[PDB]
Amino acid sequence: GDWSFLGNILEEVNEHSTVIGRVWLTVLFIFRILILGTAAEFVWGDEQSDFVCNTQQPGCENVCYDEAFPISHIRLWVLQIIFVSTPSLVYVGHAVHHVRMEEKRKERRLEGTLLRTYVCHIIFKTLFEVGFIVGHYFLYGFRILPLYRCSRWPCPNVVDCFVSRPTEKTIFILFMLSVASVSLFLNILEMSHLGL
Amino acid sequence: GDWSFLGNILEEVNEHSTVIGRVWLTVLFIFRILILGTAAEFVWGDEQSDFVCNTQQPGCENVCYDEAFPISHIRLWVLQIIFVSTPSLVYVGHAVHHVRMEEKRKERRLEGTLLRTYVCHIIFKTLFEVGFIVGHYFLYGFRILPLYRCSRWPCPNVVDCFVSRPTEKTIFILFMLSVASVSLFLNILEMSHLGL
Repeated sequence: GDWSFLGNILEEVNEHSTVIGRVWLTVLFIFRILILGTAAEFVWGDEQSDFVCNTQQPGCENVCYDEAFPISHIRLWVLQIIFVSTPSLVYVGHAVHHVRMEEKRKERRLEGTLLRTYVCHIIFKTLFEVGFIVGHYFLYGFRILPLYRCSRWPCPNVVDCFVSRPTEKTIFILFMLSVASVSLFLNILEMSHLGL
Repeated sequence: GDWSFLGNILEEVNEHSTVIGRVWLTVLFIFRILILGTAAEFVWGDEQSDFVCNTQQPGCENVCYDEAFPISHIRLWVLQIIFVSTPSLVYVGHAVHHVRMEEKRKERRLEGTLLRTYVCHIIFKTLFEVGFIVGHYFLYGFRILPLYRCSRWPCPNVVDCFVSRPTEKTIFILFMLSVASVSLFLNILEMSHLGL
């Protein structure tokens, strides 16, 4: 996973953001992207290969892994990162559009419409963070148990399947939840600081 | 299985029985013992070796075969044969005891106490036949289905196990039931013929 493109564009908008937005962005780079690439990706690497079911039924392990894990937590966190970063991109686009307009108009900072855009970007970041948190909760909760019982066809009756590294995965699930909540708190502080 | 001993003793009591008792004994030799040794024993030969369960759990097939088949039908029919033959042995013992007494008393047929003994032997044969029929019914019924579902420990949840030769076994179960019922009818005819 090469995050160079997103990185370069978000460090562009480091220069154009509040101090609390610079903290938010540093958190995104260090506690989410870096963790994902240096730790979480390896934890989930053998998610299906080490998933085992007590059965001689061909196909059962496939369908039971798929039912237990409709989308891997790591893919969900990738999507979360991209969607929470998208409003920053929108804002920096608006800002650069104004810089190029000012240059052109001459040929021919957080005030006015850039403030409304910044506040909206904060709002959307907050809502997307909340949405991904809630979705994670309803999909998986915040704990992976070792045992998963499966009755999906072709599995005969109910079969016992065993998850890879449930405890390490639980630790990283809770870590990512905490990081997301810190991000939410930072966004709240941004709104308060702007208001006051 | 060597039935020579029992055979010789029951062909001793061929000579001392009614015509209907000679028919009963011929039925015992031909339709029960001979069938058991020339046919049924081979049908049940691979009862556990070809019994298969859809599981990777060590021990499960053992406990599931044992729960499905607490006692093989062939062992049950062996016991049935011996118990229904036992009263004939008692009667012939009484008769030979009287023959040896008469010989001794000289040194020094179905009348009197031999009639009471013969009738009692018929009664006990009837009751044992009925008891084994009823026991067979309650234990297994009169049909072996291919699928047996098992939840005995160590089996995880419910496992699907598959029986060897369920249809051939059902055919022989019904055949042996019919032969037993014919034997019952013969005993009833014996009692009627003696009464009339």
